[PDB]
Amino acid sequence: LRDNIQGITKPAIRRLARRGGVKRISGLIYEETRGVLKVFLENVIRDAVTYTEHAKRKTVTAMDVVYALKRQGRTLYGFGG
Amino acid sequence: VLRDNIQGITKPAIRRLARRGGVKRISGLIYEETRGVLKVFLENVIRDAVTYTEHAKRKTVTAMDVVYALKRQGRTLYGFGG
Amino acid sequence: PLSSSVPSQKTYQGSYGFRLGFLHSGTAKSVTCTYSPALNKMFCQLAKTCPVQLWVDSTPPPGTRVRAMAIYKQSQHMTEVVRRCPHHERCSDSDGLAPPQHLIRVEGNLRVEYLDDRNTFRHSVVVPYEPPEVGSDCTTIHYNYMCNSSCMGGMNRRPILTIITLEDSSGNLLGRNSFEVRVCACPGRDRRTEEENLRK
Amino acid sequence: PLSSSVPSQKTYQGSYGFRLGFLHSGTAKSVTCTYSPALNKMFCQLAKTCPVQLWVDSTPPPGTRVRAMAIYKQSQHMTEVVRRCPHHERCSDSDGLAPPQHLIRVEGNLRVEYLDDRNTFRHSVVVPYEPPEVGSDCTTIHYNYMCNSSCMGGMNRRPILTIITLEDSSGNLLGRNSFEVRVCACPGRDRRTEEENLRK
Amino acid sequence: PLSSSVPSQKTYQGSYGFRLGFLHSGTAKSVTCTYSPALNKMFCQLAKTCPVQLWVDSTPPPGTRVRAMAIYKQSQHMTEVVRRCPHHERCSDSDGLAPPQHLIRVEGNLRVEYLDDRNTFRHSVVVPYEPPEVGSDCTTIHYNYMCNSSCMGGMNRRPILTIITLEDSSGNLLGRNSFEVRVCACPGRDRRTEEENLRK
Amino acid sequence: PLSSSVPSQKTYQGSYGFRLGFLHSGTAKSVTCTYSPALNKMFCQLAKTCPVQLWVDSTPPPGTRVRAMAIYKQSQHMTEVVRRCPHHERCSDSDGLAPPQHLIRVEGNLRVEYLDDRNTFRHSVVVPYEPPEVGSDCTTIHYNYMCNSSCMGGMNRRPILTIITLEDSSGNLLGRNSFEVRVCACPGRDRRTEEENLRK
Amino acid sequence: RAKAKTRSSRAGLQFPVGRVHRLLRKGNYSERVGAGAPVYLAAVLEYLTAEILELAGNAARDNKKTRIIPRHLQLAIRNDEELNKLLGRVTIAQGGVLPNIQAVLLPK
Amino acid sequence: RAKAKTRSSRAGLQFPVGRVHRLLRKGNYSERVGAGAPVYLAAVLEYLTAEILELAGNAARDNKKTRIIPRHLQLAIRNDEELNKLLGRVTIAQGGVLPNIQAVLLPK
Amino acid sequence: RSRKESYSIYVYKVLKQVHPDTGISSKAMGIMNSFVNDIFERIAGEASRLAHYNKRSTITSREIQTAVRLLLPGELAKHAVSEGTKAVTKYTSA
Amino acid sequence: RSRKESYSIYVYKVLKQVHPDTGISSKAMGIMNSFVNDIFERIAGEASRLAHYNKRSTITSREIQTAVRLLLPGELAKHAVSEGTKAVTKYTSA
Amino acid sequence: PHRYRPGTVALREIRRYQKSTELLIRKLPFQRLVREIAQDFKTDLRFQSSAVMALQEACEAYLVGLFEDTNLCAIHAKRVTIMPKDIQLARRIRGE
Amino acid sequence: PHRYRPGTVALREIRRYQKSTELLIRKLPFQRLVREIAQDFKTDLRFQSSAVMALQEACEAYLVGLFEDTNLCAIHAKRVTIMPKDIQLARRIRGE
DNA sequence: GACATGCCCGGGCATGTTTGCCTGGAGACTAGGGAGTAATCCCCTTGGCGGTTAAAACGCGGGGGACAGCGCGTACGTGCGTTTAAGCGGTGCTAGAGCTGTCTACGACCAATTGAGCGGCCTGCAGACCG
DNA sequence: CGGTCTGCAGGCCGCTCAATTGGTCGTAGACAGCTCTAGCACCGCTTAAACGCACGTACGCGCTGTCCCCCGCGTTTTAACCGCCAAGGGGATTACTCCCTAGTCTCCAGGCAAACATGCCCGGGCATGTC
Repeated sequence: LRDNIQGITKPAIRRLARRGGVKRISGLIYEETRGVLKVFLENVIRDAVTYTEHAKRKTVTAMDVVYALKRQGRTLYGFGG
Repeated sequence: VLRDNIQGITKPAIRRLARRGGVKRISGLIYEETRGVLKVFLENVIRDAVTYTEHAKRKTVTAMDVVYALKRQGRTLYGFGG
Repeated sequence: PLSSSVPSQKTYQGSYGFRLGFLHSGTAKSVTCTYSPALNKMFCQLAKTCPVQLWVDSTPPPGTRVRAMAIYKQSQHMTEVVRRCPHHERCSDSDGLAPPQHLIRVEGNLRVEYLDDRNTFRHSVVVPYEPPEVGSDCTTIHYNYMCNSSCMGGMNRRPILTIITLEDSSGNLLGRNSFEVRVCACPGRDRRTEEENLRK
Repeated sequence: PLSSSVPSQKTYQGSYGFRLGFLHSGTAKSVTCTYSPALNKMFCQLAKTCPVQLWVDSTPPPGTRVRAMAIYKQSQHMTEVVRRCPHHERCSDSDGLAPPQHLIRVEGNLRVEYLDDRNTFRHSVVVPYEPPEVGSDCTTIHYNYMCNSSCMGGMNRRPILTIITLEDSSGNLLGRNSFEVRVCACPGRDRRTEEENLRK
Repeated sequence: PLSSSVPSQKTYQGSYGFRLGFLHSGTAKSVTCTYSPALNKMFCQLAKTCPVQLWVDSTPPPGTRVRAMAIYKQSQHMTEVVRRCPHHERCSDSDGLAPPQHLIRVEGNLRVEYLDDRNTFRHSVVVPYEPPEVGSDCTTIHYNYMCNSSCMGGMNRRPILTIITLEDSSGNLLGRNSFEVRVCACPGRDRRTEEENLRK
Repeated sequence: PLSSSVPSQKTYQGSYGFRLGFLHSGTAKSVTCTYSPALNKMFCQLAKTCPVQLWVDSTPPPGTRVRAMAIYKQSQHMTEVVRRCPHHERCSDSDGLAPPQHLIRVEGNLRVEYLDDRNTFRHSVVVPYEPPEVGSDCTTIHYNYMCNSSCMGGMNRRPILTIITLEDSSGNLLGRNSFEVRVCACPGRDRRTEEENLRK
Repeated sequence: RAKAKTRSSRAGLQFPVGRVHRLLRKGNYSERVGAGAPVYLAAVLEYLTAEILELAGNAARDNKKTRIIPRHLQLAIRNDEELNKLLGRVTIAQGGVLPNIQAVLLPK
Repeated sequence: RAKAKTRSSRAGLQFPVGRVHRLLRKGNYSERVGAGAPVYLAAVLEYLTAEILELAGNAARDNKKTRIIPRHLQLAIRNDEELNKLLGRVTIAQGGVLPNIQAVLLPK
Repeated sequence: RSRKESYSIYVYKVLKQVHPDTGISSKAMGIMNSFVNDIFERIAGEASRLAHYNKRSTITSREIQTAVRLLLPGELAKHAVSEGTKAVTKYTSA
Repeated sequence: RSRKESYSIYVYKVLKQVHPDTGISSKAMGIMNSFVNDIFERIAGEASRLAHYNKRSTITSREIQTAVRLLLPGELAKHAVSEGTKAVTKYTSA
Repeated sequence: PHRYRPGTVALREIRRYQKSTELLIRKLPFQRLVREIAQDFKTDLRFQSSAVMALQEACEAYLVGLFEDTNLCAIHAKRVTIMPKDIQLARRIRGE
Repeated sequence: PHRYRPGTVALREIRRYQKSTELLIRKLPFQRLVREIAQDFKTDLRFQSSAVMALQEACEAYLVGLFEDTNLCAIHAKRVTIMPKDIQLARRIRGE
């Protein structure tokens, strides 16, 4: 797979900022946002995979994601806990 | 506050602290805002430390009581034991 | 209504060797009366001629009489009086000798008598006995049955036994026989059906 | 016995648009009651519920009554009074409201009346009329027929017409309708049989 | 209500060799009455004919009578009086001889008597004893059970024993026998089930 | 016994927008009361709590009352008074407020009144109306049904409709709704069965 | 051999005491668990549970809905200051956000 | 019995395997502890210890000291962004701070 | 199914005692289950450390009571302490 | 007096491997003792949860190895893993 | 003609997106992004459907909170338009 | 004569205090402040000297870090003087 | 002979009770932990006096902060056109989840050896005597 | 002044106590293999909402100018902190003895789900009447 980072479209970024109360957006925000999002998402993935590898599975489950998030100060409710 | 205990944190002392943080120039309103922030920090740490001391039923607060109280607020202190 | 008692049905040949015989009629669609030895059963139509043969080893004394009476074959119904159904009891078919409610009649005999027993409430028909004619070993009585076995309020599809008694002047018992009776429409069809089912 | 007259069977909707309706019951072998539009004929079991719907274009006055009567369909028999057969007439099945001899009863209704007509000798059953609730289009009366069409001495396999008449509080004719009736043990089998014979 | 006592169920053949017998009816799903020697149990439908045979080695004196009474089989219910349920007690099904509340009736017999025991509160039915016909070996009484075993407020699904007593003209005990009874909708199915369970 | 009239079952929301509501209970084995919106039908166990909600668009005047009455759903049985069966009528289960014969009771309310209507012979239970408690959109009445739908002599497997009427202090109609009721041992099994048969 | 009393019933609680007794005693929280400890904790959990549900039920009624949904839990937790500390960093599926619009952004 | 030898000597470690084994068996970390477990852990702690001490020794030398003091630990840790991250929430007694000045503050 | 013991029953009963008319969505119930586990782990974890710090082997109501104060804001803490006090007080008294 | 433990001897030995000529002050030694204890607690705590989630009862070198990777930055992790690997490998051969 | 004045649509969008609860990122693209990242560490890794949703909700929550803080930073500079500097400042203050 | 401008020795102070390690607050005032706070929770409590020293170091570290973020916020507003609202912003971003 | 009409047995559904499996509580016995008391003595608190930096105060001057204005661009809004996501469906297999069996491992205990601390003995440094 | 021996301070050798190591025994947790099923992965077709791109206009951001006050640095004055010292007792710590609680093991009752037993209604076949 390639370039799906662009799949986070400019309107999607608008809608997220809108939920955060943002009224007006400069064009460079789109590129900056994608970089930030990627790092956050990657770090969570890496931990969740590390758990999956410890269990010696080949499939990630929601609980791996929950643990991966949790330790970063991100307790998540609704997917089990 | 008793005899002006919070004012015991003097204006020059506040200056010196901000200097380490790279602060070049300071507005006069800063001093009271700093004192408020400092008191909250102390109140929270002291309260938890006392809670540990009471649980042990001791009557003197020891360094370990402080170290634990700090730790759980997301801040770990080295050198005072622990 | 119900009777206070049940007439005996036991076969009793007596001092005269009394026994019953029946004609060798076929099983065609247009037949009015036919008998089955395999079932000891007569199949006949309403109001048609039913020949019953009286056989004996020796001749009973003069004044001997022959009586026919009907009872239900199933033991729980035995105390009910066999009679005509309320329809045939009301209809205008009396011959001038038989009471309207009697199931069994005798035709061709002027010396017939019909009894409604004051103590048992049973109906019966009686005629004098006569010894056989030249060329016969038996005496023939022609009965008529005046309701179908299926008549509701009457026999109500319940099988009946005709009891034939040979009797003296006082009504004491000289001999007794019995046969099952089905009064129907189509005796030939019905006899063949019951006789075919005897192999099933 | 025989009546002095024949009731008129002619359909007459009158001022109130009087009509009859019947339920869309199927033809399962022993369905208690079923109706055939092709024959204008009801098929029903003895003593069972027979729903007949009364339809009107406007509500008749209070004190209006609904009467039911039966006549034979064949013109040779139209003068005979349709009544119960002698068996069902004698049996002890009166509900405390109906006379023993009446063919048609109405169930459920405490205000029913039974008439033996002094002039015509005809039996009939009557109830007060009641209107439906404002969003329902018809009133249902539940009749019972107390003999089978095959009852000997009674209907004797002869078909009958039930005649329904709407009347005022004095008995004057406000409307009239009719339908053929067969009373039998297997209304579904028989309805299919007669609807099949309509092609033969 | 509850009785002051429980009737003895102990078998006692006495001076006359009194025993019971039953007919060899099949286990067709809804046969009206059938008996199981393996269980000593009768299976029958409500109000239907239940033939019970009486066997004796010698004929009891004239004036001897036969009585039937019902008790619950389970020891915890033996003190309750077996009676009809409040529904079948109110129904208008009396034959002109039996009281409304009695569970057991005898059909056919005009000389039947019904007793409600002033001391024990137990119901029972009695008839005169009759000897067999000349070539028969036993006498048949036809009982009817007037509630299902399942009747709520009555037997309430609890099994019962019918106790039969041979008695003199004054009620003195000449012999005693008993059998379990189930009054149900499908006596053949139920008998096969209880006989199959005997292998489980 | 029978009734001289039939209560109106027609839905009428009236000036106050009257409607019924029911709890969202499931269909598990251990359910005591459950309601089907697809059938407009309540399934419940005998004598268990059956909550019925009353919903309105505006509040009725003080002195308004709420009445419940049962009728048979089938039109031929509509004139029979729905009552408890003879067994449950005799059993000692009255709460000190409800007569022994009434099918429907209200629990928890001291202002309850039970009516045996002198002119129609109908049973009904009545309580005062109250507006919802603070924080609620509806008012809940707790009913109990005191016989199973299958009780012989009583409902006898016939479906019933409970009619609920909002009425003034004189008894004049303000609003009306109805729902079908089945009283049974396993409400969840039965509800799922009828909801599955809705696709057949 | 007297007839038993379930331990939650004996305390007056809804939460099942016997479960907590097992749970505290595993996951290696301690070497030993004292008999009053599970009782105390069950009550605490029960209290906090009730407070959330109470607030969420009000939040559901404000939207005139008969059923509590994740959004109602979110509103309860953020409107209550103390819950917004205890659960401050919790993420809730389909929680949404409070309708916070800064005054400087409003039209003028 | 045979001539014994120390577990740390067998592993070539300076840190005491026996102490680590005892510690892992307590703290209520687990019901059971495997033989290689303390061995692996001791090596890790020893490795990280070496990294800090090496950088701190360099820092001490730049200040012409022949002895490590808390200040030299502080500087050494911050000068390696890996350790800075690992210890990103640690306060060092007498650690001081880094001599960082923002360019916008310098005169012109 | 072979899955962990949820708290759904008791959560539902607690709601009924507070808002008797209301119901719960599957996702709301799942959230409450995660919530209970979270608070449980915190208290049990801190109570563990209290015993460890004090070299003592047994968790008692006190370790929980202390942990409750450390974890909960003061307002919630006092109410929770009152309830925990009563439950234990009653249980030992009865 | 009662008995106590610290890592001071081993810290001192390690320092002489990287800087044979350099001493360490007790204030610095205090920091190092706190550092060792902190890292120890983290690894032991995380390894405990790994066993817990996978329902094992026994901590092995694998749980420690995985915990190390979750705790340490990547560069330090690679070297730490290599040393732990050798230590266990050699210890097994020894 | 008619056109809405710039910002008047934005305020209505702010209300709508704050009020609703659905996911703002199109699901299939997000799933591809997850895999595009994960592959760099390990090929052939399978994912549970639920796990992907868990990741997405955490991401949207993270970005939404980030934007609110970013918004305050721009407000503090008395701008209304947000700039990359505002994002960087907020993150840096949180030690990211 | 010779003297510097407003805003010169302040910069030399930054260099000096960033370089040293000792406390910048006075000892006895701090002790009283600790006890005067502590007595609110419980009277008559005693303290080890090391306990007070621990509190001082934690407090100085906390404030100094806060001033760094505050300074960045002032730079973001393109000021040089720090304002109370600069502190408030940083604290709020950090979830306080 | 063909068809028309009724009852019994079989099949299916409707309606209620008994049996089986899992979980929680109650009772009894064994070992350690916790609690209480006595004693020892170190550390904390309190108080004193002297020395001196640090803090507090006031003045003067300059830079920074603030407010207002103007210009041009970047963003927002809307229209028309294009693409892919979502929805629903179909097909194939890998891995997850659970069970059963067996072994090697770790826990536990006792015995032995080395390390650390303390006591006693020896060596170096400082002091005294001899050459 | 130079060389040799004795006492005190520091280091070394032996003993005591504790910790670590080695070896033996016991019981189970973990590893391994196997089986069954669910969910995930991959592909297709259709419908429409969302996304892309272009054009027009305006509000915003950016840069500049001008004004005033607040903050910085300096010098002088006052206050409190810091340093070292001394005394008293409370509290913490250590050791010793006694009682209760929790853990572990065995047994009984209750709660929840599935299967069987029994009643009621319709269809098929056989039995019997009509044409």
